[PDB]
Amino acid sequence: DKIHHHHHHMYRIRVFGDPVLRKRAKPVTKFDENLKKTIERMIETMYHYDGVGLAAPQVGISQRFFVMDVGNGPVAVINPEILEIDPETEVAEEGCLSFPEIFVEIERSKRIKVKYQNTRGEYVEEELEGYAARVFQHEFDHLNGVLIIDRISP
Repeated sequence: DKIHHHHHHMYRIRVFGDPVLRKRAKPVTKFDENLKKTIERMIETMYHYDGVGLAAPQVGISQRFFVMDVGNGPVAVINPEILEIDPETEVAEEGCLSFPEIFVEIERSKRIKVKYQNTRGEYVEEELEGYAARVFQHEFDHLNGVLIIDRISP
């Protein structure tokens, strides 16, 4: 291609094939200004690519955090844990900024109980369902090196 737009400040999104997407992310331990700035860049990047979720590995950082926006504004999730998963599930089509133009159908629990920290290290615990629950699981999967293609529904 003969013309290009160089982006700065926001992150470059890693594409399937980059092994950082398969490496199990490590937990965040430092809750400082840098983590905050990173979260801001994560949100900038997510919105810029029109995504609803973006996990650290997708920007080359194998740490356990991601951001997401399921319609209520951006939520920063650090060191998440999925405490409970409803046995009831639902299948829907899911894409991924790291897989340009690939969409597959994936079964996800309808409701989950999660626990995570905010940028100040404080814990938050909450119940999520429907779309919110789906996006959370999808982004959570990234932290364990799991991608949508590992979950195609039969």
